[PDB]
Amino acid sequence: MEELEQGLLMQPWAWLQLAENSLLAKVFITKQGYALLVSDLQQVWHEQVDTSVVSQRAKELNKRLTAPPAAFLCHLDNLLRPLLKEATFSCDCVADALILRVRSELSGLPFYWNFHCMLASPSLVSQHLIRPLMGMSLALQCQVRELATLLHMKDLEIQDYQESGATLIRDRLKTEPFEENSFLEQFMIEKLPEACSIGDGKPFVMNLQDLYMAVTTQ
Amino acid sequence: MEELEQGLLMQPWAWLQLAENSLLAKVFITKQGYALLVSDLQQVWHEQVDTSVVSQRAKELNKRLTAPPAAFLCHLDNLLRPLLKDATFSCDCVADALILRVRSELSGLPFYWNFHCMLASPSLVSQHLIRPLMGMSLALQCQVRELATLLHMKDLEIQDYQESGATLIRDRLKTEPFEENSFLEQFMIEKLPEACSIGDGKPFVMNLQDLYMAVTTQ
Amino acid sequence: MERKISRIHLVSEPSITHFLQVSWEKTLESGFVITLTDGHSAWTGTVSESEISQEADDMAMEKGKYVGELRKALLSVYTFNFSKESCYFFFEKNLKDVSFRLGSFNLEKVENPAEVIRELICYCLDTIAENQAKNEHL
Repeated sequence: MEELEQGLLMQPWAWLQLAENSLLAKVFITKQGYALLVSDLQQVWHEQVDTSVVSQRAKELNKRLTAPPAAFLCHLDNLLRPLLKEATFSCDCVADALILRVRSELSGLPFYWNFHCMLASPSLVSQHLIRPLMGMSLALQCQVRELATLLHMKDLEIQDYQESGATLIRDRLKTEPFEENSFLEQFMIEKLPEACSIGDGKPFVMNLQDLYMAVTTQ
Repeated sequence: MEELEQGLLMQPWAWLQLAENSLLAKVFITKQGYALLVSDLQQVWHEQVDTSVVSQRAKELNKRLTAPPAAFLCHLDNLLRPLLKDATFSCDCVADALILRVRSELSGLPFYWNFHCMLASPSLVSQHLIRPLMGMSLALQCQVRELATLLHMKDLEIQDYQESGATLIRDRLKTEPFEENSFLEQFMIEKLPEACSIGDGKPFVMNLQDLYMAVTTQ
Repeated sequence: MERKISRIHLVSEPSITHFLQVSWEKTLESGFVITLTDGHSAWTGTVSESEISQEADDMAMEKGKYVGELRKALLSVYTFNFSKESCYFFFEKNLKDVSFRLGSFNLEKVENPAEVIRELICYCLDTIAENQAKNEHL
């Protein structure tokens, strides 16, 4: 079991195709296995659950026929294998009830699908799906300062500002040396709406995949 | 709106009085109670209880608590800045419930008070420990990209000023050219794995506290 | 052990100061005897735990300071207020964010008011043996 899910870091994150709200979803490319998570910023459902609590609602639409439980998990992730490697989905935060206000159109013919998940158990929502969730910040938390302060100790040999000339570096894109303190008050004025409304997620996903292929591989 | 939980959200991710591994227990005492979000990144506790409801909640959670209700407000108000509330305390991130008691035995009569953090609903779990964490991931990567645009020519300027005039005499401190794309593989798997010590999301608090002050509105 | 006079000054009546001649028996919560006097009338109280030991078990027995509290409470510091009529000695403990009570010393009174005074005169004798004659020895 652990051998199957330890390789989850094979590929970087894949963005959910909604283009409305910044939602993070994972993709698992492995035969006989999948890993789907719904994070709609109002009720993040972690599908890594058991069959005990789910078996009370998932059988309200079946009378004399049965289907494998793994069919759904080995369907969505299987159809994405030859498709990726206007898709707009809507999930407002106000609607707590599980009546999805989705205006998605893919092929014209509607297909019944929604965020079919019950109440998230406290144990399985945070004890196993956050360590890989924090790996995307590991390329940041241990490297935001490594990229910020790096302009300081590399300025020692650039201290020839007196014995070789009197000019600066470029003075054409030259902004402040981007440091820890530079982004503190910068969040107050410009990134405040981002904290209010995250946006769509495009700067949130593709901009971290370049730092994620070997963030915590070993 | 909702200045209590909003003050919780704008309160930087602060270290509550703890005798164990630091948790995301950013206590924000308001003039009308508090909203306490304690998080070990393995479980979510959202103690959003006002100074009135907490008085009766202690009567059903505290084993023995006969203290003036008016004194409770003054005892709490000193924890507006998460530095001290009463010696030090310790959050108990061992099971599904968290305890903030430090136990001695002298049959004495000091003033003792503890925080009882109940379980957080999955809606609150999403709105406080996935959506905000995704928000700070986006903020950190926004901090990283403006560095990347500042990481390709400044890191080469030192090498450009290395031998061109006043040739180096301290060869022991020489450095190699740095670039963002090179850092994606020259350090991620060679030296990082030996220094890759993460755990259960422990690397979160040392750099996302001063930045977390700028989320005042949301 | 012998009833030793620990003189105390009431905040209610500092003029005629009291004398908590407390014969504590190895503790102050599981058996002790307190003979209180103001120097005039002797409330020699062969007290028990049925009057004070419940003060421990009824008012939040936490984990900070109790033995020292009762120990300093029998010397000259809190609002020592002994009731002459009820033979009951009480005082208020003051500390941070809350002011508890500490002692409910219901110190009985014997018929002899000079018992503690005559004991204090044996005390003037040995206290008198506290400076010059064994100065002369050493």
